[PDB]
Amino acid sequence: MNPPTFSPALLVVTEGDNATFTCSFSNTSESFVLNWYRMQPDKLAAFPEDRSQPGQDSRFRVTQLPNGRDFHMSVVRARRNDSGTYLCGAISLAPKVQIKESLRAELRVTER
Ligand SMILES: [Cl-]
Ligand SMILES: [Cl-]
Repeated sequence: MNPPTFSPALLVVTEGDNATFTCSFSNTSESFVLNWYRMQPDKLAAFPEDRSQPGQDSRFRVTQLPNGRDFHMSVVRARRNDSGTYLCGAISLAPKVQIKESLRAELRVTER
């Protein structure tokens, strides 16, 4: 498995705006999960949507775009406190279980 890429490296938005990173990942034929983390990593959202646990309400979304390779990692109503660094991590579920991380990207949320 190849690592995913995560862009843009720096995203600056105003508080109250949405913010969207793009994770790009070229899969093999094997099952995978793509996690979005805020960086100890904190998992914000995943693709596919997790069906092993009950649904959760969230400002964070991961969506696979129709080209399959790109994924939007979005925050709604960004707050000053959302400023920080983030990454996406691909987990191969076969033939070997492994995680490969993108480089980090920074979100800067500026005052209104
Ligand atoms: Cl990257
Ligand atoms: Cl899904």
